[PDB]
Amino acid sequence: ADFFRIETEIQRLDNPAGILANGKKCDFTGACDPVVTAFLDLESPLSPWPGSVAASKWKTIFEATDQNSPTIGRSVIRDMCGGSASNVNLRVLVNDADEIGKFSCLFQLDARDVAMDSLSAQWGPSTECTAEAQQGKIRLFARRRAFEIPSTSCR
Ligand SMILES: [Mn+2]
Ligand SMILES: [Mn+2]
Repeated sequence: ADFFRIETEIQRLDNPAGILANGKKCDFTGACDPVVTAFLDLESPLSPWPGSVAASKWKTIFEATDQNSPTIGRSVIRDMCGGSASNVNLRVLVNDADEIGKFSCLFQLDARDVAMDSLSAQWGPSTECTAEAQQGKIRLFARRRAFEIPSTSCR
């Protein structure tokens, strides 16, 4: 499988205390205003956060006002073209619209994981991402799928 697509879904953020990574409240009369930026790290997945590419260069995928624990439902897509990758890491930053949490959902990419095609690429299990701070207090969940694509479709 020398040409394949990785899609990772940031499923949901849970912040019952409505706090920041520094542990104070996002909003003292309201809830967090979470802004989600993310990036699927193929080149330095086993390195410390942020990995290969700096957070400030990531695309904004989800936004919300006064929802500590929003459902997200949004994908980050990456393609491995012309060779093999053994894992990938969905690096996520969450800010209060100010750091809520830096997360890392590392994902194996063994042969098991990359389906022969898109229709046969079932989502894998929901996985909790690793946070820099507030482990278990501010949680982020995400799942992966991967499937072979034709080379002319690989970005
Ligand atoms: Mn797709
Ligand atoms: Mn707010």
